Amino acid sequence: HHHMPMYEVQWKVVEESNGNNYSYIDPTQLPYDHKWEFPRNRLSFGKTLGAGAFGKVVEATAQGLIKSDAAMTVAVKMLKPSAHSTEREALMSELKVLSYLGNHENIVNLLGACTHGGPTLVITEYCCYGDLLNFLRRKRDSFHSSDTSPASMEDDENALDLEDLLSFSYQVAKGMAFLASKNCIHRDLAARNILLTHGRITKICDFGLARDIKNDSNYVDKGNARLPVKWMAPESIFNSVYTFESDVWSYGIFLWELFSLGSSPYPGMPVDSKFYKMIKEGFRMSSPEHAPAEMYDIMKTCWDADPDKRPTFKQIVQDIEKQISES
Ligand SMILES: FC(F)(F)c1ccc(CNc2ccc(Cc3c[nH]c4ncc(Cl)cc34)cn2)cn1
Repeated sequence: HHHMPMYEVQWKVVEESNGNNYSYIDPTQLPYDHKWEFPRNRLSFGKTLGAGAFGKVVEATAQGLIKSDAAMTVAVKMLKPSAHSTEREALMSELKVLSYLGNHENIVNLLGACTHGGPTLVITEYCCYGDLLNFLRRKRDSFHSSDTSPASMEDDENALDLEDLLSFSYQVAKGMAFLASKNCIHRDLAARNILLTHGRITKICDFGLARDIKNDSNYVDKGNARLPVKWMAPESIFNSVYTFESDVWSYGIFLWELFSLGSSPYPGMPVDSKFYKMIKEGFRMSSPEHAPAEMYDIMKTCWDADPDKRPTFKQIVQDIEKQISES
């Protein structure tokens, strides 16, 4: 019998509880709208896009999904036959939360599902550049400064510049604002959980069971879970408190990764009792090299120990939209 926090960090929808508190919704209670049902036969599977112990995501072709006589590339999340009922429930619950959330430009969107007969298939948008973290890392050496000739890079047209990084930061804040408006808390926001598509649109996601979490050292064995500690707010680490404001903390850590072009957070600071002490005492990362001062300012406010002093995603969107206008 699996403890699911060992295998993924589940997003949560919250509902108003007593007084000013929120409580988690049990996602198995959410409805699955059968308008999403899509014939299993009209799918043709290609390469695997990610896999963990019990789940995988694989690229596929779907016949007639969006237009009656047209095919389109999609990504399909599904479980391996060795999965347990606890994973099969988690995947249906993920489908129910997707059916509840609706559609947004900056999330990986639900396109359809196969829920009768064999395994649950969750059909979502395919993003051809893959995860943003790997993209930033392979694009790292070709990042180009403002007033520099295009002739110095080979693929200057495919290179990375500050305009891209500000754009990615803006689109992720917009996706997170959407999530928060549906009372959704992601709980595992990070560049590894953001995809990049045609036109360089970023889409938030979570590989979840399709990630080999035991071999991703960004997840630390803490209690009986595997937790992305370096991305988490202190209240989540120490009191297991997850709110819209803890997502903002993670967004600040994402910004640091983004403007460091995929560097790993808190270098020279392995997760141990020393790490936890320094975070409590107010240690915070310095500005990434390519981060403009105003983006580093957002980062610092994202990391306020007092959750009420952190920006909301709605405010962050306003801030970054203005920074983009002014340049
Ligand atoms: F809305 C959000 F909160 F952002 C959200 C959306 C979806 C999910 C979980 N659903 C999924 C499903 C598949 C994937 C992986 C994936 C897809 N399209 C892709 N295109 C390319 C590649 Cl290489 C990987 C993928 C990630 N998350 C979690 N959170």
